[PDB]
Amino acid sequence: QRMGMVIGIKPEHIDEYKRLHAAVWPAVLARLAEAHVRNYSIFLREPENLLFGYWEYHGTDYAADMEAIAQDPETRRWWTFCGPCQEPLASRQPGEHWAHMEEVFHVD
Amino acid sequence: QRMGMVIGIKPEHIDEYKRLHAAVWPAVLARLAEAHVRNYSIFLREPENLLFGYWEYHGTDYAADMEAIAQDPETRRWWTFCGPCQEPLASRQPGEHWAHMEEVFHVD
Ligand SMILES: C[C@@H]1O[C@@H](O)[C@@H](O)[C@H](O)[C@@H]1O
Ligand SMILES: C[C@@H]1O[C@@H](O)[C@@H](O)[C@H](O)[C@@H]1O
Repeated sequence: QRMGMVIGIKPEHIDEYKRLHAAVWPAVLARLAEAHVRNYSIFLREPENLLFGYWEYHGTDYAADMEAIAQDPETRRWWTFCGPCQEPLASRQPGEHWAHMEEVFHVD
Repeated sequence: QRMGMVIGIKPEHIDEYKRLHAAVWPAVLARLAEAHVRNYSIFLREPENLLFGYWEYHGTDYAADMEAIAQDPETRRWWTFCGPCQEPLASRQPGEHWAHMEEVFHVD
């Protein structure tokens, strides 16, 4: 199961966001691996100031594993650093931070 | 070597683009596999009307393998169908159709 997601970034915080992601906290990464998230990349587009996340989810209840992460206190502290850098899409659903995208094509 | 890329889509052509990609021409996929492109997905975001492509490139000279594809006669015919659906970013470099993104994070 593949997922693509999208969020805005504030241009004045792009360097800070890159610095943070050069050394993502081990507790954050372990909590992501425990929720069955693998092969996870984030891409940046300037000048449109968009972040594209891609990951492969090997779990069996996505909505639960995501709420697991959402309450990990170390991940919530990490989000106090990343969040201010980001600009959630005005068009997202209630409850979304990153906005989900629809897969329209895959080839192995 | 992971790569992320982005292009616009015209909302009036979204259904046609999805239909085309439900059965991508076998010659197009063969030329992509022979250029060492693997694990290739395309995601769509409405309402921002953005397409996000992700692939993993196991080749040795990216700029050459991309040029090989760009001259394949069957791929150029295929692009006469996809292209009219797309809206290349006004901000892209000369020579780009899809605009490349910068990887800022990966975890396995
Ligand atoms: C490791 C990643 O770091 C930031 O980019 C967050 O927005 C993501 O939710 C994730 O925690
Ligand atoms: C298979 C893919 O199909 C369309 O989306 C094109 O824009 C891509 O370049 C690629 O050929």
